[PDB]
Amino acid sequence: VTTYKLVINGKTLKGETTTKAVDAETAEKAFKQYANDNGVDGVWTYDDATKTFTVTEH
Amino acid sequence: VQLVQSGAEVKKPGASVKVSCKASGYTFTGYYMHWVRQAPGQGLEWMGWINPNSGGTNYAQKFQGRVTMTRDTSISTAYMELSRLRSDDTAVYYCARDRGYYMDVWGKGTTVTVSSASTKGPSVFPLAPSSKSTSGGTAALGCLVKDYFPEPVTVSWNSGALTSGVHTFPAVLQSSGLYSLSSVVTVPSSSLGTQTYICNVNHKPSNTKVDKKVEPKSC
Amino acid sequence: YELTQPPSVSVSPGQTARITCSGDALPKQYAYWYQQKPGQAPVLVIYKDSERPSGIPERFSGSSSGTTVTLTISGVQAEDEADYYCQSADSGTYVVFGGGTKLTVLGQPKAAPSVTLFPPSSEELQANKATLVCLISDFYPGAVTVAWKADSSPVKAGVETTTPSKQSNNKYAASSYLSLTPEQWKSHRSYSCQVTHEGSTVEKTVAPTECS
Repeated sequence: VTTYKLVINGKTLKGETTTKAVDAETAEKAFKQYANDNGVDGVWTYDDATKTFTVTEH
Repeated sequence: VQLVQSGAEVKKPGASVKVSCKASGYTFTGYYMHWVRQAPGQGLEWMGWINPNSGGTNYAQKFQGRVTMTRDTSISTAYMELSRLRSDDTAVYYCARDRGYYMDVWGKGTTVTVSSASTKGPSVFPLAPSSKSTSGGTAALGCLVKDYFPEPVTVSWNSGALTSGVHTFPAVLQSSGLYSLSSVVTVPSSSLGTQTYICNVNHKPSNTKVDKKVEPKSC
Repeated sequence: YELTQPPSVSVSPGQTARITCSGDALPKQYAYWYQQKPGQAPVLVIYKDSERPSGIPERFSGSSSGTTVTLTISGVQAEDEADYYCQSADSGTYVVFGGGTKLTVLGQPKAAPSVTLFPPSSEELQANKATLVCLISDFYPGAVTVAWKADSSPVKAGVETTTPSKQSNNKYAASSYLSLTPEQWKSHRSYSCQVTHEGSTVEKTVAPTECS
């Protein structure tokens, strides 16, 4: 596994977490669960140069 | 006269645990040894005794069939093994020497922690401003830091710029095995339309570091 | 078989503290008393109803009257603040402990709890969850009980309450959490948290918002 990052750019929740996964697709599912559990409802983008997913509200 | 107990144990539900109690400074076989446990915030619960001379035992009916007390007289040591562990077996387990049935010398206790939880970062929700003291002109607002494991989490407000009137409460351990806590700040009610309030939550075991703006709103 | 002792007793320094322990088997069973301070193992303070271990201060005494035994501390000192447990046996085959009494040696005036109750946030409801948060602070002595109500009806399921913990001002704090489904939260007119301290209750209530 390797480590992926999540940046949350919500209307009121901002910050970060990590997850370890065999690929970005599997990391994304963990991050969607975490964001859903925070009530975030946003647009998802991925930066393969830094292994960062971003979820953005606005 | 001393009772020396073994180190803290970390177990999952369904497992077994064996803890030990080594006696010194008196004749081990001359006195029964009791085991008494105490769950966090709760009272003392007797589990049973052993006669270290004969090996005979007497268990509380609640534990019969799941607890075994034994001893090795050559090393003046008593043992308590508890099987089919459940989360509510989480407790300090004391051995205590019988004087007569009553317990005159107690060990320091061995913690057994039984949990199915794995590392999990918190969800962070606003505790929307509520009237605290009407006469005082203050409001309470906060953040709910929910469903994380393990302890602890660190909370600040406004990145350390807001320190007066902060109260971060000890966490609750939920039946799910996850923790939740709340942090509240008491502020002037007049400030709710003009000052921004952000709680900064850091849960390093999950690499989770989030900031939640607490707006004066319901929807 | 059970031994019954009061959850809490308070006394001012210099007064006589009394803690009772009742049980049907006490008339012909001996009772024992243990003191427990935070972070420590219990310490035997009275045995065989009324005998005092040789290292315990002589202000500790015990007495028996049928189905009730009493631990008496004369001229009580601040250092006597602790939890106290009575202990006996049933046929005399199983050992039983009472539930414990927190003895507070009063160091300041009694203080009722401040209670703040928060409803679930919109974002938690969006996450298909709902947590009500009852924060209880500035109470002294440090013991409360919490009851929750859905409208007028008691609710026991989904309640998690912390032990009380001492604050920097020597008063105490606790918190209680009620977990609901969003449907439960929305289907009631209100929920309430009721905190009882020293025989008096402080209640706060919250209600759902209909968000357009």
